[PDB]
Amino acid sequence: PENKYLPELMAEKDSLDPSFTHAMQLLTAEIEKIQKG
Amino acid sequence: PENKYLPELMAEKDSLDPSFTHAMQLLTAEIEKIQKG
Repeated sequence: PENKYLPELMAEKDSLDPSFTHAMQLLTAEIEKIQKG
Repeated sequence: PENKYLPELMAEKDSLDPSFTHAMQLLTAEIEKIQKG
């Protein structure tokens, strides 16, 4: 569910190491999609 | 570019900590998309 999935993404996102560019990018994008709806 | 982007994904994927379920899932999915074409 998106409502719980969103904070999950932000938590993984903000905890994930920046050395993983694509992993960080994909987390960023998915959050954008939920944020925009 | 997909040709270089794919090994990047696999490297981040296989180096990323499994505690990041969604980060790991999104890396997995993107690889599938390039793999399938």
